Amino acid sequence: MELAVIGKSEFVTGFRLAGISKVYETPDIPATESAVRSVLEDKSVGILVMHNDDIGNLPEVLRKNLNESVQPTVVALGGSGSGSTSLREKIKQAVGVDLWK
Repeated sequence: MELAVIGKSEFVTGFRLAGISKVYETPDIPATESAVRSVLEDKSVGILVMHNDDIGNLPEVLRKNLNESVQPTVVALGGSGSGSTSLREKIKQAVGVDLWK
């Protein structure tokens, strides 16, 4: 298997040293499509790894599409990491309105 990564430039410069890790650089959200063209075929070659720091830009666009097209191993970095959530509640009694309705 090969090593495919999609992040910044400085990222590829680090791995390029050992030559044992192919990393890309997608500074712009639109330019990302460029690297995706080479990944569409290099996705089933080994392990893939991207950075949500650029992918997140396309939620309902990418995150949504890949959500079901996540065939290969797209290791996305970031996105969640370590955060929290929330909750809610109702009144219940409100249902009484459905009685008169």
